[PDB]
This record gives sequence, structure tokens and C-alpha cells, in this order.
Amino acid sequence: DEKKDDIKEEKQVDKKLELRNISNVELYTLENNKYRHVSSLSSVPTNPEAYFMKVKSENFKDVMLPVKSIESARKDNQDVYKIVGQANDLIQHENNITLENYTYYLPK
Amino acid sequence: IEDFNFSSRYETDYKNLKDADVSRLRVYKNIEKLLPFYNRETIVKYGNLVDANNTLYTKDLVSVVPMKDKEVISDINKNKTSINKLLLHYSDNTSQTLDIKYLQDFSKVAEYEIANTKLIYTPNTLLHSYNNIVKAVLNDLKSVQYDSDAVRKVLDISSNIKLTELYLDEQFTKTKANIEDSLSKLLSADAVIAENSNSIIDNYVIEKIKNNKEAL
Repeated sequence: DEKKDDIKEEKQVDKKLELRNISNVELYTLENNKYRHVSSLSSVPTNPEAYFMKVKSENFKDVMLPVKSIESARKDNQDVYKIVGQANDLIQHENNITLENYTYYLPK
Repeated sequence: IEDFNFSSRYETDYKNLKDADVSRLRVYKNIEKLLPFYNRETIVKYGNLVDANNTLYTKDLVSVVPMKDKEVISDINKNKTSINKLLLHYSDNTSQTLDIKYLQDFSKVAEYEIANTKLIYTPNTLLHSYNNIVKAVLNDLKSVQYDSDAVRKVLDISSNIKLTELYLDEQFTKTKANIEDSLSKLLSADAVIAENSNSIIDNYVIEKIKNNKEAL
């Protein structure tokens, strides 16, 4: 239970990538050698890496993210699969904390 | 009703930041189009760095990047060369240009600095190579005939009805000849690809273009 005192002046703020106005996001897969829109019902954590995250917005064009990991969780005490995109420096500023990759949750 | 998105992930707020200024709200909104793909801290810092004298205060729309009035689009093919000019089409239907230099790009995003007002411009592309996709699908696009049967099937046309009512055959041959550059620019300007190691997204783009080659 120890803390370190830090003095910091923002001469150079953190220069990282972020998605500022992301709207609903799709999801795709290579389940049957063809790219199909698996919009929901990720019943089992599909262990290969044949999924990509095609986020969509309204203030600028869509962005495509190959997935990193699929993990079951309970965002609201529900069967929810946690999925994360991969990029060199992409971060998500949610709830006053910094996440090293973009993440969203499938409720259904 | 929605399903766990567009509300918790919306997070477009520019108010109540560390150095947020209510007066410079529209300044931040204008500078957003100049510097996409960056954190809110950087964007508010640069908005605070905006001089009050310059015309960035008025409403701004999407900028474009011309090189001596050539209006380049393929950033990856021209990031090394200087895109000297950068038009700023404001919502007031007024056009301004600015001197631009290339300096200190990331591995993904390219940074351009404006000498006069010490601001930064970035384009809407991650400098991702489309060489793999274009080489995969080139020779497939090259084997399409304007008067063939597949092209007729793509249209809602019968075999009897002629194609002479379109007047596009010579331009069809022209676009067959120069499909390389046009396809590269389209792939650069359609969406954003952040892939680094795998090829699943590139293969998805290849499948999408291959499925509708004649329509394209």
C-alpha cells in the first residue's frame, strides 16, 4: 500500500490514436471460408483470429481493426463477449482511465 | 433501443477537459477535421495553440490535399513528396490555401506541419500498402470484356438489347488500361485499414472487389 509522488508538466501530451465519434460497430468472420456478418450470437469463443472489427461513424469514414482476443464477461451480469481491436497505438479514454486497445461488448 | 454501443462508446464530448475553453468550442470542432485519429488531449492542446487572428474560428468542412493544384489522393504514394497546398473549404463557401511541409510521420499516420501558424495537418489514411490487394485482384479485373455475357448479366438486360445506347466502350477500354492507379486510389480513399501482420482484412477486401468486378 505505497504510492509514489510525481511532478508532471505536459510539455508533450500523449500522442496516440483514438476514435472520437464511433457509432455502432459490425463484426465479420471467416467461419465458412467466406466473410459473413456475424452481427451477434457469439455463443462460443472462436479461438482463431479470423475476425475483424469494422467500426462505423458519422463524422468520418469507417475504420477496420483486426481483432486481438475474444473473452466472455458480464458487463451487466449478462452473457457478454469482450472483443478488442489491435493497432500500433490506438487507445480508448473511457471512465477517466486509459485502455491500450479499443474494446466493446456484445450484450446478446 | 440499442445493444451496448453508440452511447457508452459515443464519448464525443469536448467539454470539461483539463484545459477546455468554452470560447474555443467551434475552434476545437474546426481543428478536429485537421487532426483526426488523435487523442482529445492533443486536439484540445492544439486548439488552445490556435491564434485568434487566423480564420480557423469560422465553421470548417473537410480539407483536401492538392500538390501544385494536382489534388493528390493516394497519400502513401505521395507522402514522401511534399503536398505543398492544403485547401480549407469552410462552411462559408470561402476557399483558403496554406503552405504545407512533411515532417515526423508515425508508422501509420503522416503528420504535416503548417509553417505560419505552427499547426499540424494529417490526412485521412493510415499509409497502409494496398500492393497486396491490387496485385491479387489486378489480373482478374483485366479479364473482362465490355461486350461479354457476364457484363450483360450484371446489368438487368437481355441478350437481344444492344449496348450502343451507353456510349462507354472506349472509356471501358481506357479504364481497363489504367485500372491500377484508379483501384489503388479507391482502396486508399474508401476506408481505413490498420492491419500490420495478418491478411484477413486484405483478403476480405479482395473478396468484396472480386465478387463485383464487372459492376466496379
